[PDB]
Amino acid sequence: HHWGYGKHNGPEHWHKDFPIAKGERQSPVDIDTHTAKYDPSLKPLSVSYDQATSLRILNNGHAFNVEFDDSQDKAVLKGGPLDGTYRLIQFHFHWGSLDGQGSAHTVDKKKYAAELHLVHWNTKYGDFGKAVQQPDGLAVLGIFLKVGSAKPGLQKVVDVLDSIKTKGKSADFTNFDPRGLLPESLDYWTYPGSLTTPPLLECVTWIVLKEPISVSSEQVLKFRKLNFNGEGEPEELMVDNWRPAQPLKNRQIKASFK
Ligand SMILES: [Zn+2]
Repeated sequence: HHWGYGKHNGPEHWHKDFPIAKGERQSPVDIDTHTAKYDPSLKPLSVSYDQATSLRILNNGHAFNVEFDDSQDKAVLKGGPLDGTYRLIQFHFHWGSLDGQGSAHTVDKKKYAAELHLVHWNTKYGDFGKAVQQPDGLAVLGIFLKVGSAKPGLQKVVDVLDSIKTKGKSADFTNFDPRGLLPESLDYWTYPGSLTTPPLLECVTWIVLKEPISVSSEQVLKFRKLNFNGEGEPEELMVDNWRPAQPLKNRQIKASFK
């Protein structure tokens, strides 16, 4: 029927509604660290989030999105493998039912507890909906989360979850600073790919940071308390909302470091 993460509508089924699921530049992938090519021509990333304006947090039935005002160049990504400026539109996570799984990307087959996606769209295309139709329309920064110490900067997000527990719910979420979610180092791997959830459009330049951030066990526990279902529908915990690794096919993963 309609896509999700269960046994009957899970990733294995998406191709029937989204044929691009078996495309040539699908994501996520396993990052083989000994095959990735160091490319010294890649520039350091440039993250400009000082003027970021968060607006709202929404449970869309597959994850929770924090949305930003993208009507101007307030929170932008540039540099790295990118040509042009990409504006931040939303961030969201992928996580597991257990600490040993949850990330979309894997590193030498290692799965992390979660993966943060900061989604950016290429301003040359004028709006997000036009950008998804272009091979270089989106830039997604991916950050792995491992369970260890708490991440102070994530607590504001953890605390509002109770208020968007079910699908369709939203809450005002102003003045959140996404800079509190970055690791210390901006070293990354990059490859051409796609969105990891339907519509799976192949319009993404992935920028995967090498350094994971730490979250506490309690923090991740609160994610697992969200629901996939809408209010007054049988309870389905929002867990394991990650697509498994796809074939690399004819692609090369470049590294910004050695
Ligand atoms: Zn994602």
